[PDB]
Amino acid sequence: EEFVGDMRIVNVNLSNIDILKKHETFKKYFDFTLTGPRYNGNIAEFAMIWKIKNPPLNLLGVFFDDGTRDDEDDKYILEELKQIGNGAKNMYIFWQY
Amino acid sequence: RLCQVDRCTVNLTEAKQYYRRHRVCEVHAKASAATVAGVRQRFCQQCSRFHELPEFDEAKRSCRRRL
Ligand SMILES: [Zn+2]
Ligand SMILES: [Zn+2]
Ligand SMILES: [Zn+2]
Repeated sequence: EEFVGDMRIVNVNLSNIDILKKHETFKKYFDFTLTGPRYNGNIAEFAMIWKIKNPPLNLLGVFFDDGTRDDEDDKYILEELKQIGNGAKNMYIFWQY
Repeated sequence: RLCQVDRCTVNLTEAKQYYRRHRVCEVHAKASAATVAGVRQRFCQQCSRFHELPEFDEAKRSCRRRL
């Protein structure tokens, strides 16, 4: 398993983003109306809004399951997001195919 | 009158669902202070709610509670 401090990096593969609409855990945090992969600055409904910078082809989103962090569009590429967990126990990275 | 900040006339209808749900616009969610119901408050990042400034240490984005 991949770790940054007490935070586990968890890669999740999905056949499409629509699968997360029925995921008991993730469904409240995604904004399914948004174009391009987002990360969350906090834990609240629809919180995954911050545009990940220069995302790879298949990145669908990032969810930090705890903590708060800097919340800005087109600032952090995926590799940098791994460094701003700030108390998240898991960083879920959602991929297609 | 959807953003909780007194006199904020931002149309939250067209904002992301997060802002519509928490009755705060993007700028007011990030302001170090704003007048909410006549009181200097800050939008707590960790709580997604306005608190009075005494509930924060200095310029911290989240209140003193360690969640
Ligand atoms: Zn909420
Ligand atoms: Zn406002
Ligand atoms: Zn708070």
